[PDB]
Amino acid sequence: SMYQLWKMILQETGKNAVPSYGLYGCNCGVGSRGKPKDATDRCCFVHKCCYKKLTDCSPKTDSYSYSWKDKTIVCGDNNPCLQEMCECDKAVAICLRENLDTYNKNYKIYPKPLCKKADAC
Repeated sequence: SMYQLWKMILQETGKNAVPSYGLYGCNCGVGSRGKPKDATDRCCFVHKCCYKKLTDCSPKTDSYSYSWKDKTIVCGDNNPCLQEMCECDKAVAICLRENLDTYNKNYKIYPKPLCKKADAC
């Protein structure tokens, strides 16, 4: 569930998801996709295709089980679909986090006509 992914991204990067990423680059948005503007933008792009794998559980509201093994996210729980979901989320939080030094305030609230054709998943 977004709230989970939201907690995840927080303890990971130390930032508020929606605010700093919710509208970032060309992919991060809600119903947006196109050639990624950078490391972070790509992250979102990939986090999208990943979610496109769970055809038996909604990543929006379905809450999966996970923990934090000393500063590290660790899914492992019941069901399988919840897992893919939980695993995608962790790959996003670690992505967005690996490129903090690349976050660009100019993408924070990126227009749209400023984008291009989205890459194929």
